[PDB]
Amino acid sequence: ISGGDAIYSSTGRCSLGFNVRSGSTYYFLTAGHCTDGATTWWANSARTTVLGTTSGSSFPNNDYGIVRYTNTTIPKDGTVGGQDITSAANATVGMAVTRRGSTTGTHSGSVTALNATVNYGGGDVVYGMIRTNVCAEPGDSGGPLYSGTRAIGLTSGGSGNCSSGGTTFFQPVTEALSAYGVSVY
Amino acid sequence: VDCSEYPKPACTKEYRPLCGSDNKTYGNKCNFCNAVVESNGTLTLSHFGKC
Repeated sequence: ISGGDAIYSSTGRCSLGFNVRSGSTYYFLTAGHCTDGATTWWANSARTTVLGTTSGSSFPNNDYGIVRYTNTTIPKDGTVGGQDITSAANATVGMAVTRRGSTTGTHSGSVTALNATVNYGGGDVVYGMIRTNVCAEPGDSGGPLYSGTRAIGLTSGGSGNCSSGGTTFFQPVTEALSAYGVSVY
Repeated sequence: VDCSEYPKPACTKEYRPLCGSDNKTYGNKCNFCNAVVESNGTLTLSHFGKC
């Protein structure tokens, strides 16, 4: 399993962000709004292949969560689809980026602003987000935003769609790596 | 599902489908409610889950 692949909770489907590790403990990052209230995660809709259990969740304010792998046999590629990821980096305005998600697949675009505030309503406000002109659709939440071999962010939300075009906001991955003391590989 | 608080400028992108009266499966409640607003209240909920 790799960045962008589907992940299922008891409530719905999101996308795997990046596979990360600490010492010899493997985890995966995804959106906080997906880990919120989720305990167990599966690799399929049939819930027959277990992935692991939620170890942390930060949403709203931020939008990241982490799941500890409990499945011993499943491959945990340090890639996004086939694309190798070797480091994490800070987003900059004008940066060319790529997103991969379980519903829409791979779409590209540019970072158009930083430190954006996104109000999802009902008090769910997230801050410090990366704004881009990349589309995203339901199911894409938590998927990776990368640039070349660099991990940049995790899909949080936005508006529009891939047919007409849209705006998507991402949580900077560096903040998540730091919070959990993990790193990409 | 109550769309009275919409529209909203942005939606999170988790997948929990709803079936609209237009036979389109909407990816989540936020996407569905924004479309209801966009239709000026003409779109309604058919059932929960995929169409």
